[PDB]
Amino acid sequence: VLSPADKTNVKAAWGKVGAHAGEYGAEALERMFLSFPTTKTYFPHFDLSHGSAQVKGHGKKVADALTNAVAHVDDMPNALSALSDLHAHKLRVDPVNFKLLSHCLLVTLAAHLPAEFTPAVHASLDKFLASVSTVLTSKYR
Amino acid sequence: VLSPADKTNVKAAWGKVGAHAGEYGAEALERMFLSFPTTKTYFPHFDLSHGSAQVKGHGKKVADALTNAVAHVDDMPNALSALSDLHAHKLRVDPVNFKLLSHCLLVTLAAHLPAEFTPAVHASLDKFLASVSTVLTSKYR
Amino acid sequence: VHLTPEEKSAVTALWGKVNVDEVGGEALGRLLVVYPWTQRFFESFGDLSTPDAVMGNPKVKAHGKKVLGAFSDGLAHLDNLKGTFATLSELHCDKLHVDPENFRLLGNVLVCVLAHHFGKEFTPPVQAAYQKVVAGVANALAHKYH
Amino acid sequence: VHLTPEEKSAVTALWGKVNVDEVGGEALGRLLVVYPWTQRFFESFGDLSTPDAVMGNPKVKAHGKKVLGAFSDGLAHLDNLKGTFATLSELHCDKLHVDPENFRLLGNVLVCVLAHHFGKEFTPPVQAAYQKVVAGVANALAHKYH
Ligand code: HEM
Ligand code: HEM
Ligand code: HNI
Ligand code: HNI
Repeated sequence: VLSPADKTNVKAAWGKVGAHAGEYGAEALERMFLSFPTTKTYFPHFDLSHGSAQVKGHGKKVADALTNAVAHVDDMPNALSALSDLHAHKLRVDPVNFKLLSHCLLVTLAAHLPAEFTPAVHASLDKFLASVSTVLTSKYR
Repeated sequence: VLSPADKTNVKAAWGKVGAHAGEYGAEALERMFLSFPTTKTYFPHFDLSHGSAQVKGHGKKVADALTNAVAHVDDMPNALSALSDLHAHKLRVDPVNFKLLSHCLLVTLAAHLPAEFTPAVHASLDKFLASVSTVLTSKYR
Repeated sequence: VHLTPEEKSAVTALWGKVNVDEVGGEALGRLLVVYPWTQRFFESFGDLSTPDAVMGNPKVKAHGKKVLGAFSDGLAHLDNLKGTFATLSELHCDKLHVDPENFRLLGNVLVCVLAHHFGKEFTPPVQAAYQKVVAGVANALAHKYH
Repeated sequence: VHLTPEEKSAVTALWGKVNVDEVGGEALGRLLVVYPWTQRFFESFGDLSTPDAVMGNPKVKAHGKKVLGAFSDGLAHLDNLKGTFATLSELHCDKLHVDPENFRLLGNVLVCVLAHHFGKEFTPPVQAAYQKVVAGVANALAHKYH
């Protein structure tokens, strides 16, 4: 469960990300595809090379979903309901992969938020991404 | 989420186990220690010799907790509240190990329930043990 | 992994009693029922709507037999699983786009199917040896991913 | 596990800029803050009740130096990580009773600390190389468990 401090930390950090959310989303995906090649099995129709327009576009979508989750941090199961349906029933991404994207998102944030990424904020962001991941895999079976 | 069909399958299967639960708990622990030796890092204070009375006693406690969870399958967070506190704040077993014990419990049930361990019941039991694991790790951070 | 002479003996001894056809079909079928997202690779197999439809599906059974047959051949290469499964590793990565996590799921289901069939004969030490094998095969099949 | 010569050179180049003592204390501290159940091994270290209590804990800092010191020495032996870390693997299993999952968590935190420190210099290709390294080190430390 996200604590009051967690939610304060997540909102502050994502607020600092600001207009860069889409950029950071694309970067996190690139980091994931390079660091964890098995995740590429879910994107065989994508151009996954550096500078990919498809990755850039997807990055925006992922970022937008996270921004919405932050806006509805006390009701994420319902805010992310359609997205959870999509992953559970159509895309059918194995649940183990959500930790991989979450880690790459953390690394991206760490690389861009020197002052903001304190150990406490680090902890809160990790919990937040784990919670988003839990919601996105909640309808798999 | 455990479906009404899941709950029916779990209650029926555990009913068949009956008074053998304690025994099966000890067997599942033995299977876990042998198949996944890293789990022994949580029991250096135990006698792990063959037929260990200490392991048998612990298997009984684990089994009893599962029996209680089945009896309260509609409200497992509350039924397992004290146990969740214990694992989160004292024992502090890494969450990855709960999947290992769950698998060994499944294997134990499979070996003792030839008629009952249908694919559907297999699926329901796996969901149930995952749900128990989720509750037991819910207060870790 | 690395099996001891005693574990290698236990593995081979039990495998000599295995109906690969039945166990293969059961294992793949239960994979698709217990972890239904794994059905994503098998749209061409037809009806997978219910557990009974999955378990009785002719293509599921065929394809379970083929998979466990290759698994069986691998048991003659216990000290070089990576070498023997190198070709199939590349195939599953580049041609089939199969997340290697699926290999691990199938391994766990296979252990359940063996326990279900053999009962008390599937002792904790025998299970432990087979856990080493299914882990080794999964790791071998994942090894050439890129 | 293994890296391309381009990746080995990238790892070595970045590490030359790393203050191992400081990064070690930071990594161990963040491990205990982000995954607080890992505090179970360090009851004798005193106050671990708040993030600041953890990060500035003198014993946490001292141990972080020791741990990353051994990590750093191992970077000279990327072709033989299992051999390099064999005695530490045995020690963490037999004497310290440390679940090897902790090594994987530390690796993840270390990658975050490097990203935090180096910023844009910690490029996705450089991260990928270090992911190979921390996975290899965690696997090596896990290898002699029994
Ligand atoms: C925090 C975690 C994640 C979030 C917030 C997220 C969000 C999204 C969103 C918003 C979409 C587009 C939905 C639409 O177009 O209607 C999407 C699609 C998709 N996602 Fe996820 N996702 C996450 C994790 C993952 C992971 C870990 C994988 C695989 C490794 C994955 C694989 C896919 C794929 C394959 C698509 C379809 C892309 C396409 O065909 O264009 N997702 N995701
Ligand atoms: C379904 C999963 C689990 C259940 C139902 C369960 C249940 C229990 C119960 C009932 C107790 C005794 C509580 C008491 O005496 O007050 C206990 C203690 C303990 N559990 Fe868990 N447990 C589970 C998972 C695990 C796992 C996966 C591990 C480690 C691999 C673990 C490690 C321990 C340890 C070390 C103790 C203390 C034993 C002692 O010192 O006597 N548990 N657990
Ligand atoms: C995701 C599910 C999945 C799993 C867990 C899995 C696990 C395994 C394992 C693990 C023991 C082995 C030994 C194995 C071996 C094989 N697989 Ni897998 N495979 C899987 C999905 C496939 C698919 C999909 C095909 C192609 C089937 C087809 O229709 O062509 C396949 C095809 C094969 C073939 C046929 C190759 C050829 O055409 O030459 C072999 C052999 N395999 N597979
Ligand atoms: C979360 C727990 C944990 C982790 C992740 C971890 C990860 C690592 C890694 C990973 C890169 C390395 C190289 C490493 C190296 C070392 N550890 Ni670890 N250790 C851990 C828990 C310990 C503990 C506990 C000790 C004993 C500390 C003490 O109190 O003396 C220890 C002691 C050591 C020592 C000193 C050995 C001795 O006393 O003879 C070295 C060297 N280590 N540790």
